[PDB]
Amino acid sequence: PRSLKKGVFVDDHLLEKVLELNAKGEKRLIKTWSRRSTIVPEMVGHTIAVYNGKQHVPVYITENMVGHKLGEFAPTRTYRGHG
Amino acid sequence: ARRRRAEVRQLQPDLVYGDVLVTAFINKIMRDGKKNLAARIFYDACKIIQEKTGQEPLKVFKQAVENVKPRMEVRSRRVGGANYQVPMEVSPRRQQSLALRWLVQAANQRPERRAAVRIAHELMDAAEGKGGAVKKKEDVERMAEANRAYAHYRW
Amino acid sequence: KTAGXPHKR
Amino acid sequence: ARKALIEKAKRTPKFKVRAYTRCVRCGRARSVYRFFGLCRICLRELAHKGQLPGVRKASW
Amino acid sequence: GKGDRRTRRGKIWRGTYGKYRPR
Amino acid sequence: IRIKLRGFDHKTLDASAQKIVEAARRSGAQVSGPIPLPTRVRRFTVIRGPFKHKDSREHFELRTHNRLVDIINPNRKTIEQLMTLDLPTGVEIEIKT
Amino acid sequence: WKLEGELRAEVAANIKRLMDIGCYRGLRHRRGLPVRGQRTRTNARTRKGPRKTVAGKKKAP
Amino acid sequence: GNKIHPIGFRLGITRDWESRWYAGKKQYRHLLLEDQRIRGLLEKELYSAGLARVDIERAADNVAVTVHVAKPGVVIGRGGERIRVLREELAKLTGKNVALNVQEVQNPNLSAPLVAQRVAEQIERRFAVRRAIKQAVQRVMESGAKGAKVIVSGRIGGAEQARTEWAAQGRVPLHTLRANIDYGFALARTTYGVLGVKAYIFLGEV
Amino acid sequence: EQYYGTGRRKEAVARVFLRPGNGKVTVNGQDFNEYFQGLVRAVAALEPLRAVDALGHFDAYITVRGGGKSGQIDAIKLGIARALVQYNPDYRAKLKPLGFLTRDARVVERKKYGKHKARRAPQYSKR
RNA sequence: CAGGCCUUGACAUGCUAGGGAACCCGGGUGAAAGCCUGGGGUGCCCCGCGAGGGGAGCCCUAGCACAGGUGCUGCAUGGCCGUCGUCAGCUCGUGCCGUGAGGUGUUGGGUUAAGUCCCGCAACGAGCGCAACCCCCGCCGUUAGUUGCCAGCGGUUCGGCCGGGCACUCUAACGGGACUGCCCGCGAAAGCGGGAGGAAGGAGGGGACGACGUCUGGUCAGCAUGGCCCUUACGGCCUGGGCGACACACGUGCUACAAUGCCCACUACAAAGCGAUGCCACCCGGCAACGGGGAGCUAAUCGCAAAAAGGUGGGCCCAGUUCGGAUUGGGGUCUGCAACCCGACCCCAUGAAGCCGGAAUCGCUAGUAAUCGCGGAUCAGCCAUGCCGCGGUGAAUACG
Ligand SMILES: [Mg+2]
Ligand SMILES: [Mg+2]
Ligand SMILES: [Mg+2]
Ligand SMILES: [Mg+2]
Ligand SMILES: [Mg+2]
Ligand SMILES: [Mg+2]
Ligand SMILES: [Mg+2]
Ligand SMILES: [Mg+2]
Ligand SMILES: [Mg+2]
Ligand SMILES: [Mg+2]
Ligand SMILES: [Mg+2]
Ligand SMILES: [Mg+2]
Ligand SMILES: [Mg+2]
Ligand SMILES: [Mg+2]
Ligand SMILES: [Mg+2]
Ligand SMILES: [Mg+2]
Ligand SMILES: [Mg+2]
Ligand SMILES: [Mg+2]
Ligand SMILES: [Mg+2]
Ligand SMILES: [Mg+2]
Ligand SMILES: [Mg+2]
Ligand SMILES: [Mg+2]
Ligand SMILES: [Mg+2]
Ligand SMILES: [Mg+2]
Ligand SMILES: [Mg+2]
Ligand SMILES: [Mg+2]
Ligand SMILES: [Mg+2]
Ligand SMILES: [Mg+2]
Ligand SMILES: [Mg+2]
Ligand SMILES: [Mg+2]
Ligand SMILES: [Mg+2]
Ligand SMILES: [Mg+2]
Ligand SMILES: [Mg+2]
Ligand SMILES: [Mg+2]
Ligand SMILES: [Mg+2]
Ligand SMILES: [Mg+2]
Ligand SMILES: [Mg+2]
Ligand SMILES: [Mg+2]
Ligand SMILES: [Mg+2]
Ligand SMILES: [Mg+2]
Ligand SMILES: [Mg+2]
Ligand SMILES: [Mg+2]
Ligand SMILES: [Mg+2]
Ligand SMILES: [Mg+2]
Ligand SMILES: [Mg+2]
Ligand SMILES: [Mg+2]
Ligand SMILES: [Mg+2]
Ligand SMILES: [Mg+2]
Ligand SMILES: [Mg+2]
Ligand SMILES: [Mg+2]
Ligand SMILES: [Mg+2]
Ligand SMILES: [Mg+2]
Ligand SMILES: [Mg+2]
Ligand SMILES: [Mg+2]
Ligand SMILES: [Mg+2]
Ligand SMILES: [Mg+2]
Ligand SMILES: [Zn+2]
Repeated sequence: PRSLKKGVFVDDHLLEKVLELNAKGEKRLIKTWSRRSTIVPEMVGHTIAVYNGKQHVPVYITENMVGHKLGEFAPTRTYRGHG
Repeated sequence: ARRRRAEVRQLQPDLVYGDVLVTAFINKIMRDGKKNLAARIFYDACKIIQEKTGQEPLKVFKQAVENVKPRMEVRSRRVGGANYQVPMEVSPRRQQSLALRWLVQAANQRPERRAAVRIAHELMDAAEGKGGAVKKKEDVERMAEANRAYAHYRW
Repeated sequence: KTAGXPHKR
Repeated sequence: ARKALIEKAKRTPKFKVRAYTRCVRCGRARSVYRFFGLCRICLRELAHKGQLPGVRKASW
Repeated sequence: GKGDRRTRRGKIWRGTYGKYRPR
Repeated sequence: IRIKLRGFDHKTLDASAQKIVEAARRSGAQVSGPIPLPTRVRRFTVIRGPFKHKDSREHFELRTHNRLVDIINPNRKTIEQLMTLDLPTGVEIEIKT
Repeated sequence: WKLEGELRAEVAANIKRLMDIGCYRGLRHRRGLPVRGQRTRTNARTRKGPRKTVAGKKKAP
Repeated sequence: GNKIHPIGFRLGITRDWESRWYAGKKQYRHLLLEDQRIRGLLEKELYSAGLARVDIERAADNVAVTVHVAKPGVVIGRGGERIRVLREELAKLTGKNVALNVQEVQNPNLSAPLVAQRVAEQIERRFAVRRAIKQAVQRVMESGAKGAKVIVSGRIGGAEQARTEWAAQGRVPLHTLRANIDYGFALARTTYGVLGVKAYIFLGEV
Repeated sequence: EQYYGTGRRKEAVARVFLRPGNGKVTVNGQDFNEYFQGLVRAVAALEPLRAVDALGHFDAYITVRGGGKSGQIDAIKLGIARALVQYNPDYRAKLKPLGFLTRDARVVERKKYGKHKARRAPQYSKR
């Protein structure tokens, strides 16, 4: 994974929206195309609409999913099996 | 091999006994170009074969080769679309080759853990007329004796 | 015969 | 998607990763030699033509 | 064998170094 | 007076090596003969066809030959004469001390 | 170190929470599919299991 | 679909490069692009003068550009007017010392790129392709050459079925290295598409 | 004071200096049996003198570089066999009949495009 | 593919028109693109003390002409490639035969790798092919002696290190060399067998080289190009997704199933290449990936670099193992704006199938196969076990 000598990477333009919410008394639906953003404790409690190539997928953020990335919870392929 | 028949490669005689037949036998031991390892296996067994059964190593080797040379074998011929088992006399070139080949293979079928011991015991058992390589020779000689009815198809 | 644009296939 | 893509390649990109080689002559994005700035096809055409200094068919 | 990164032969095979093939 | 010259065509390279070595053999003193350095070869292997046919190739090499000549005792008569010398375009020269 | 059954507990516990949150890895532990980004068009037989052959597409006589 | 290019086969032996200079891996591409960019402009303009070759030589911030040609007229111009008007535009892209020269072509009918261009031009005018070929070969042999062969390939006469037709005289040994064989290609555009003309002129063995 | 031969075989080049002595050989600044320790084929480089009985009459100062320890051996075998005929031209006969005077041109064949090696081909399968 | 945008357009020439811009830094919104915007302020030549007004690189916007399309047709094409096939062939000119298609030559005997030559003949010649000229390898010479070499003297921190030298090894240019030229025998000859000499012998080994043509073979997606189609869209920019999906089936491969093996430590011998936002010695932190220092080299100099198999010593003892290294948990490193999808690498743990493979099927005739490692192109990194090269060790077999 990313070198921790670098930062825990967030596109800033999303972290911007998160912090203004905490100040103003959230919630609000958050539409982002930044799957590459890392989930961060300031996101706990919200729901974020993560784009998967076709749709913005809501993702309620919980404590146990804090260390992961945003795209992990907006799956990108529909499959539902064969036969 | 349509045009001319091939020439038989002459081998550099070995740096111990000065014997081509020894060099040929080591080449049948060799796998993946490791002639060093190969020659090392063959000589270590010569030690073993002088310890056990105090005969001369080179003398045991050659006699084991003699006891494994087959004098007759079956081949295939035509006469129509038929596939006969024809008994043929084995050429000296081929007697040596089959004898050497069956020895390594019989040796490696043995149950002794390390390679030189398998070759030591097989060369010992062969020089006394036992061993898988001798059982393979007699087996070949039998199949040419049975199909002696079709011997009149030989060339 | 060969997908490419509209024709797709 | 060709001429707009052969032009976008010359442009300076928002990041130094999005820069990719591109045949100066025909525009191939693939099999592009840094040395000649050509692609494997144009390289062959100019070599047979003698318009590449010193280059020649190798044989050994 | 060559497929096991955790041995010298593996490090040689992938052309890498580590505790199991250092410099 | 350390003079190294390079080129793709060696016939033009060895020619200009013989010229300069004889420029100091006229005025000057000791020449260190035109010693050939190992040729550095950059090869190019290409799929001979414009499409699909991978098992048919064509090889091209680009040879950069290297020659070295050393003038022992300069004598600025030589350092002058060298300025006037017919150096073909296929050759590029470099001089150090 | 934690060993034997105690270790297998945390390995289980991590896989389970990967499935609970519903991340992309947890989806692949659900379906027993390769998790570290491998091909599934072929191979994957260690993770997917023995082959389950199916009838295929046919030609014309 | 098999034969190798006759020039590139003989480079360094019977044929020499059309760009003679050295460079290093730092600016080789930049200079070679300049040659091509320069040679692009020349073949575009000097076509009407029958451009048979462009030689390039280099030292540093200067360039040769020796243009061989059948008619030096359209090159030089009035007292050296076009030769200036182009040399001006020339270094306007080179930014260097561009010293254009003009060499005359001894026999134009002994030059392969010219024979191909005369046939390519003749068939754009809707001339009898089969005849234009035999004549061209006939001219090259009348010009003393030891052999000639000419290939036109495509929709001859505008037929729907494409075709290849050729003629030859004397001898043209493409497998022979010591045989000086000038090769040249010209492409003829028509109402119905592209034809392709290959000219082979066998000068002699050296 | 010396007798020299140049022995080459397969990218390996040998410089053999035969000086009269006890039969003591060194190769690249160390002893023969130190530089060929464990290579049964080693005893083959000193085979030419066996044909002229010069076994312990010559010491040898030998250097070799390039190739591999067995290709270096065959170079030595040619090198000393090249120095002996310089020392004694009469050594021509009995050496040439034993083939010690020649170098084999047998070198590695180049890999070719469309193969795995020089001749090993990629596996064929119609359909 | 989805969604947010652009409409003379990302790009070419040409025409006007308004602004009258040149260029470089900002701002708001937005995922970005985009849309909206603000500052630093035009050289030609000029009427110039005047206010300055125009003309023009080039820009911006408006409007045309046109651009753009990896949309279709490889059954309209060029070019290039595959293929039969490195197979010995395919032809032409005149003459002769035949009403004619066509035949003859090119068939026949002998010979050869070869329509390669010899002999014969209503044929006599000639062309494309074959061979040869070209390149690498094998021996020898010559010319060269640094960054390469060290034979012999002299020093020698003991390293070709300094003196000295180019002998040698080498490196790289030019030559020599093989011609069935000589002997024996067969033969009508060409040739064939054998022998001598020679580094090399019957084309020395490998390469480059591919006849008229065939497959209406491949490629309109490298490029070119006729024709057809799209024109606020089948064109253009962007963010994200997909190209990496997975009940399955096939090809080409890597690693293995072990003791001629696996592991650890020590110790040897290559070749070809590559290397100034490059290779990076050496030193320190770290198990390590790597990080930080930090020389040298535009490189026969300095670096990649350790070659590996091998040699020596030591361990494992026939086990699904000290065989095998898949899968998975956790912890890190590096590139990159960014490694969720979907990177490589390191460390701890995990330690699957697999006991040599059914019907069937592939490669290779010698420095080959097998095996062992090394480099390069592409390239930020890399899914390379692929490709093109390089050497190390080095077989078996051909009756037919
Ligand atoms: Mg588009
Ligand atoms: Mg285009
Ligand atoms: Mg890139
Ligand atoms: Mg590229
Ligand atoms: Mg293991
Ligand atoms: Mg490396
Ligand atoms: Mg392939
Ligand atoms: Mg080919
Ligand atoms: Mg992954
Ligand atoms: Mg991965
Ligand atoms: Mg993977
Ligand atoms: Mg996948
Ligand atoms: Mg029309
Ligand atoms: Mg060499
Ligand atoms: Mg090899
Ligand atoms: Mg390999
Ligand atoms: Mg076609
Ligand atoms: Mg075509
Ligand atoms: Mg059609
Ligand atoms: Mg042939
Ligand atoms: Mg045929
Ligand atoms: Mg036929
Ligand atoms: Mg006639
Ligand atoms: Mg008649
Ligand atoms: Mg009649
Ligand atoms: Mg006829
Ligand atoms: Mg005849
Ligand atoms: Mg015929
Ligand atoms: Mg005929
Ligand atoms: Mg006939
Ligand atoms: Mg002929
Ligand atoms: Mg010399
Ligand atoms: Mg040829
Ligand atoms: Mg078709
Ligand atoms: Mg098709
Ligand atoms: Mg088209
Ligand atoms: Mg196109
Ligand atoms: Mg993607
Ligand atoms: Mg793909
Ligand atoms: Mg593979
Ligand atoms: Mg397989
Ligand atoms: Mg590289
Ligand atoms: Mg070892
Ligand atoms: Mg187990
Ligand atoms: Mg099992
Ligand atoms: Mg184990
Ligand atoms: Mg993990
Ligand atoms: Mg990824
Ligand atoms: Mg077992
Ligand atoms: Mg098997
Ligand atoms: Mg095995
Ligand atoms: Mg063969
Ligand atoms: Mg192995
Ligand atoms: Mg990379
Ligand atoms: Mg790379
Ligand atoms: Mg590699
Ligand atoms: Zn190109």
